[PDB]
Amino acid sequence: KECDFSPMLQGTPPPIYDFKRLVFTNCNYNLTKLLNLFQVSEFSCHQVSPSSLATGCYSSLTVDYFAYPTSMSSYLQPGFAGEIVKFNYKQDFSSPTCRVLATVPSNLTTITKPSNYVHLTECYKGTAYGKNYLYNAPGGYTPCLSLASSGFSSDRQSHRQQLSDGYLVTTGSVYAVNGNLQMAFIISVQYGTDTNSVCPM
Amino acid sequence: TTEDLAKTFLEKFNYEAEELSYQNSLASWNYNTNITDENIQKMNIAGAKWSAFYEEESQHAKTYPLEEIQDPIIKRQLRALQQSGSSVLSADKRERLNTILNAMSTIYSTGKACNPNNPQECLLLEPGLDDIMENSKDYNERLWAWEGWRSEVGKQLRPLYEEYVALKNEMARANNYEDYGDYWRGDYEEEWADGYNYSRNQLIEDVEHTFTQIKPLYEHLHAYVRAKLMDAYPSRISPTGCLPAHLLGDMWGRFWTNLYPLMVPFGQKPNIDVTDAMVNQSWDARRIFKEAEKFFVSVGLPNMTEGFWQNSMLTEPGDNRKVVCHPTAWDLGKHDFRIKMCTKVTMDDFLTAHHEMGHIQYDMAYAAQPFLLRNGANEGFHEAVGEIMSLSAATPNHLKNIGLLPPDFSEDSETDINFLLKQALTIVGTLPFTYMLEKWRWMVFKGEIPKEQWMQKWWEMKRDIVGVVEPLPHDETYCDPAALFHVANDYSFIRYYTRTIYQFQFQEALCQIAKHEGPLYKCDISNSREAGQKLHEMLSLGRSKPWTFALERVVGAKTMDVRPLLNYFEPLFTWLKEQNRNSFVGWNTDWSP
Ligand SMILES: *[C@@H]1O[C@H](CO)[C@@H](O)[C@H](O)[C@H]1NC(C)=O
Ligand SMILES: *[C@@H]1O[C@H](CO)[C@@H](O)[C@H](O)[C@H]1NC(C)=O
Repeated sequence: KECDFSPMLQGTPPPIYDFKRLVFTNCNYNLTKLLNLFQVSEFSCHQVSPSSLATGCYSSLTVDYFAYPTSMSSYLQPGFAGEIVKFNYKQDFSSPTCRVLATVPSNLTTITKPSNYVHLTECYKGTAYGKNYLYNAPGGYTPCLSLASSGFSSDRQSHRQQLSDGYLVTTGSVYAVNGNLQMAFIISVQYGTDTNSVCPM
Repeated sequence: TTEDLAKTFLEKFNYEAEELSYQNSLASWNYNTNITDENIQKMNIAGAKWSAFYEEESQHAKTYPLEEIQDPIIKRQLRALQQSGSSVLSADKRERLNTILNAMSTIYSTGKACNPNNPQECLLLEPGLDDIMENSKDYNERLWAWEGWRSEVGKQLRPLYEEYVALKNEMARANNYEDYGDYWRGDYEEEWADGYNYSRNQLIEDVEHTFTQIKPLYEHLHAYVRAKLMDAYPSRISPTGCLPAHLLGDMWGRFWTNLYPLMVPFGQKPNIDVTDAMVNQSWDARRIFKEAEKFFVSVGLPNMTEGFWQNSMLTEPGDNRKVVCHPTAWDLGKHDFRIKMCTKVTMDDFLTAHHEMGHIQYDMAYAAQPFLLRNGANEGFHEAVGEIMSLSAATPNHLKNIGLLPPDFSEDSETDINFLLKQALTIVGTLPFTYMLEKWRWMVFKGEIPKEQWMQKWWEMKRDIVGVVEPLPHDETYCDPAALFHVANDYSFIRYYTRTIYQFQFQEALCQIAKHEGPLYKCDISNSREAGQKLHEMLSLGRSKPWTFALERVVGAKTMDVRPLLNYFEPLFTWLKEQNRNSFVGWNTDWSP
């Protein structure tokens, strides 16, 4: 059974803070064809090699895909503590991982280009004593997902939700898409327990 | 308990102010980046709403009296709101004061002085008169440029300045203040602390006590400057008298930096300049800021944010866009930090990058504080923090490490004196002037100097304190102080004094932590994370603790101290004493003008 890669090929790709996670188990994967479906720009793997990513069978294959420009790749680098890591996505390095950048050619009309790129700059709990910043857990989601779900229209737009003892604020920055759409994948392979059935085609 | 009714009010106000000040800051940034006709109108529209909201909230904040709130943070936030200024007079007095201020500002900004010999030489202060007063060696040209500015603009400002003093004194006395000088000195007041209190009357004592210790070094510097200015204007300066006011290097003699070419100590050793080395290595305007960020990271401070690189304007736009060339660091609001600069490949811009990025690093530190407490400890801290970075960045060791100097470079002991003397012409050459000016204003606001002794007391003080004599007699129809930008634009001037005292108080304190051996002027705090943690601990406080406490967090003392400033200029003091053996140190007040 070929692994279903249709969801990333259909519809508008999600933003980084609302990344789409798909878990593949017990299927045959051909990541080379998917890479050929895009214009690959960057490929950096930690605790694993790209040759050892195409080959080798894994218990589980988790793909966290989102829309991401190439210019902000350096901000996703491990160790750098910035807005992306603090409030959008912290890559989990407990297991071997791969960060893959790509570029969708204009001929691929099955994917709709969003108006802009959106990432969270602030997500904090506000009392009267100041600000208490909430930081993302490694691999988890942001606490401001429900509030940010409404979306952002302009640059640095803020959403506020009242709490029992203060409020919760989230902020979004907006930059428009110019050129062929670029999108990023975080691929994590699990060796732990359940059958190395995620095998190459 | 009314403290909990204050907490909810502060919670609402914090969010409303955060959402309303950001739009005003963004409008100002848009206007300053693209100067058009729509942008200025939007800037004014956005600035009116913020002012109206702030006035409404300040009026509402008086509902909670301060004598029953026990939380120091809540009381500190409430005091800033309840402090009311010009919104206490009548409507007629308020609009009269606004009109007087606008008229003074537009008279200063649109004033012309014309050559007494050439009737077609009416020059503005900014492009032409400044050029004459900073790039000339002719006694008569400088004299006419000085007198024309003092007589064409400073003569029609006195009637306005006389009503301004009364109108501001009325406003100050309508707010439980002795005078407008007490209102201005109130920026250094700290109350309700255990031992970290500071009275408004203590600022005068501290300023005078520091000036008393500063005086000898300034006397030696003034003696050297006078002895070297004789050779440029023969038979014009007395060997024992003051210095004429029109030969000091600018319109007002605020800085003596423009006199350096006339008094270079050692003319055979050229000062360190790395513009050619930066050109040879193909340094664009982005690598300068990358290296500044690297230097800031090397001491344990955070990186620059993602939006800093996307939204800042580090280069002049080429598509006919009109911009303001002044370099500034902008705290736009919701964790948005920007820098506006027209970067050129030069050493001066290399230092300006560090100076303006120190401000941004300061703004990153207190971003997790309430809206009202998101400032420096006082008005002198925010500029003193940005100067130690520039002090560390220009050291020969740093320039060798970054790669702008050959690895075999050997530090001469004669270029050190040149650097120190050029440093002690903007720093030590402005401390008297600044102080003198403020003193005059304070007395003028206190009523000690009657309206019929303003010019007499002004020139008597400038002869006694600064050591500078007038070129021509000036009766009581001019307003000489009003000819300076800050006096005509109603700006406090003491922040330039304390700034120069904190600046060397921090640098020394961070240089003992960094384990530096040798003179203080050669100290570099790079590659020292321990010295960065100590600075960040004070930076993160913001305006949430009394500035005495914040100062003690770094330097270990609560009071302003001038000993580090004298320790910085010790080799130059020794050299000046050595060179002044065959001359007279000191001046004579009422002698040859
Ligand atoms: C700053 O960014 C650089 C990338 O140029 C990175 O190597 C470094 O670890 C970062 N430091 C901090 C404190 O974020
Ligand atoms: C000023 O320039 C910006 C971009 O450089 C542009 O978006 C804006 O429209 C310009 N101002 C006006 C009034 O058109």
